[PDB]
Amino acid sequence: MKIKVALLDKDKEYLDRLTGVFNTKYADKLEVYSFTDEKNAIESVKEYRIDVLIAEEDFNIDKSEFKRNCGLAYFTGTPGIELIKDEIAICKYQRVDVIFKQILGVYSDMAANVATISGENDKSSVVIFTSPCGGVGTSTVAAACAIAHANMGKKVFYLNIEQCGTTDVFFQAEGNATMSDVIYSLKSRKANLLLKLESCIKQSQEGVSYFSSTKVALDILEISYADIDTLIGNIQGMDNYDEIIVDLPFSLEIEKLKLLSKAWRIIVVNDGSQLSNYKFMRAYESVVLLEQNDDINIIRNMNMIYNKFSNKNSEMLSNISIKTIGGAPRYEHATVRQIIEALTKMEFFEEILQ
Amino acid sequence: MKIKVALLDKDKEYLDRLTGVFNTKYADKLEVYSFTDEKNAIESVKEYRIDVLIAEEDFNIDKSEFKRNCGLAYFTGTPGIELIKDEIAICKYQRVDVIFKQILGVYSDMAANVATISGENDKSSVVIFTSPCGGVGTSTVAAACAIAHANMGKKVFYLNIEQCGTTDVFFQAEGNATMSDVIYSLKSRKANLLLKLESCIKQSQEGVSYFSSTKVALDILEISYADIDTLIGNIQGMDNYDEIIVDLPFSLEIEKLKLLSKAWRIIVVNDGSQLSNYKFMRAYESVVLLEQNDDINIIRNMNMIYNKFSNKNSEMLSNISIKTIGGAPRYEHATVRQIIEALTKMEFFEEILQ
Ligand SMILES: Nc1ncnc2c1ncn2[C@@H]1O[C@H](COP(=O)(O)OP(=O)(O)OP(=O)(O)O)[C@@H](O)[C@H]1O
Ligand SMILES: Nc1ncnc2c1ncn2[C@@H]1O[C@H](COP(=O)(O)OP(=O)(O)OP(=O)(O)O)[C@@H](O)[C@H]1O
Ligand SMILES: [Cl-]
Ligand SMILES: [Cl-]
Ligand SMILES: [Mg+2]
Ligand SMILES: [Mg+2]
Repeated sequence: MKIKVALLDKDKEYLDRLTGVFNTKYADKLEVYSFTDEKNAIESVKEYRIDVLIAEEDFNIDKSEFKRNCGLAYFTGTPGIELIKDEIAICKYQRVDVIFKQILGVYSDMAANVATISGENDKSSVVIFTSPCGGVGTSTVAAACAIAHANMGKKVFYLNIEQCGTTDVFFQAEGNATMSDVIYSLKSRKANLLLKLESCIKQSQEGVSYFSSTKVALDILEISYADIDTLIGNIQGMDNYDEIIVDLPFSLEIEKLKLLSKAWRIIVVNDGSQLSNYKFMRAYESVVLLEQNDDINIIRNMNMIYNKFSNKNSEMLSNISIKTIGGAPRYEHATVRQIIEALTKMEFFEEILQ
Repeated sequence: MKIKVALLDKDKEYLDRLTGVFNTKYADKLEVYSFTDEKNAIESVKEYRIDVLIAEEDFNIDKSEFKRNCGLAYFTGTPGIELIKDEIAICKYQRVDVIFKQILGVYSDMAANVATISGENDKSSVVIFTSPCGGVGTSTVAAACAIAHANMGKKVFYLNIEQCGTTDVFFQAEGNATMSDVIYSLKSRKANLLLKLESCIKQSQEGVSYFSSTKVALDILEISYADIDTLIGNIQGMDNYDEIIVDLPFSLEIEKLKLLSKAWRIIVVNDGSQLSNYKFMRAYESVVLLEQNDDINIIRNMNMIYNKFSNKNSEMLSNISIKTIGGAPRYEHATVRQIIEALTKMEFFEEILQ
């Protein structure tokens, strides 16, 4: 899929010069149409399905008239100017290769702004850990899984969307960028989104990629459901990760469940206690009822891990339609560090990959 | 504070008959004004600060013109009719005592519709259990506290507002009314609110009053913040309970924190683990920032209970402005029943009362 580019200028010599170079030297990557009339350019966007329009800076382009996902940039003769009328400024007289790369940027930005979670086989798997059973170790098991899969050679991204999430207890890395910066970038309708997001990525000692915790916990209240969807879509859009592991607080809100339903697999953690088992089946019963909604399908994508399971005091749930893939005991007098180390040796984490 | 009542009818004989009886035999409880003109009656509501207007059924009263919290009912000659134009129907020719009691009902309904949590000394104390530390035993400790206080002779109401709340594990009672009925009554702009709410009340074997869990967990998603405030206000409005114990899921949402700030005391539960301690201080830091809002004051009303505290593995937080009132250990191989029994003997539950 080549990028279709429209060029709008009164300098025909310039238009011919670019379209001539682009439709020969870059004909494998681009397909370029040129215009001297604004009305012809705008209606051609819709008709030819153009992905990037670049207009000369004196034009005032209303991008609502495109009637299509299509990026906008302005050509200029003025150096040192990053934006013109809120869009990327492209210097006419730099090297064509540099113009080309700016066009790719404008295309990328436009794609990144409407990214959404994908189930295509060439995108990262999205695995969401969640549980209605408090303190059963869901976050620890998710972190352990990320490490376990990193240990096997997977390129793993770890995303923690809890208000009081403990990302920084589990993973450490140099750098001052946090999830707060990620959120800011997603909310500012601003350019270079995907590069900004990539600059916030840290990498743990064991090779797990992640964003460190927001500077203060209340920051995460700023992220919407649309935003999480766009963020995960954008992480898949980076074409680097095998797997995205998301630690998501469980609840029965319809929008939470629609997000959950976009997971390739849902892993639920449970300790098999009386209150845990009861809580889970309370969740299960209402999920089933809510699966009457077209956009909600959850139970068929869930697998269960028992964690902190007492031989003497816990009991697995029977007669439910959720496969148990594994169990871990309750480690006595253990630190977080120790528990995670013990967990990463659990063979059942491989089952999440297949 | 006597109820001020306005009567609107074209039958002056009838108006005189009632106002004569009411302003003599019921002059201690009521203060009654009568009208034959609609405009005089309506403007008198605002001016005299009338609490209940009763108009003859042929009148069409627009209660938005009252410009005041004031109940509306209709006088009728027709038996077997509960409502007229959406309001309580009052039979003219039943006993005056029965008319009186209907007026009290209309007044009560009107008060119940705008009930809100009170901090007055003659209303039930509102004690909210909440915690950002998952699975530390917050709900168990709240139930244990309710039982402990019942055991001392307190009239205790227990309210559980978790989606997957475990009320029915902790308390059992005969009856088919659940919290679902409570929610329905609060949402239907309908009469006898306080009597409807009272009909849903069950009483545990140990004397704790409560509403059993919603029929399905998703029902509780229907209750708003305004609704919880009105419900608790209405439970205080019943003038029966010393204390209302509320199990409320913690979060940093402003509306959650405004509700929390109406508590007379907030009890936070923590196990002193590394992840628990970390989560709490993440919450604390953002609460402090959010206390810049006028309607949020939380930290100064909090006390901490350590539950499941390991001598070997837990540590209390130092250098914080939250008083620890007590601690409980982690009971080994214990059922819910056993844990609660052991907890109700904790002397520190008395400190919640003083
Ligand atoms: N297998 C295990 N053995 C012993 N302790 C464990 C085990 N797994 C987790 N824990 C401990 O259980 C506690 C809860 O862990 P974690 O914070 O991951 O649970 P959660 O279910 O994610 O909690 P929340 O409900 O707050 O999300 C921590 O103290 C953690 O160290
Ligand atoms: N003092 C105790 N000793 C041993 N186990 C306990 C103790 N208190 C609570 N528990 C157990 O801890 C688990 C969590 O209890 P509970 O459901 O009350 O926690 P919670 O903090 O309310 O959970 P959630 O985070 O889901 O609200 C249950 O298995 C309960 O039996
Ligand atoms: Cl055991
Ligand atoms: Cl110990
Ligand atoms: Mg967690
Ligand atoms: Mg709880």
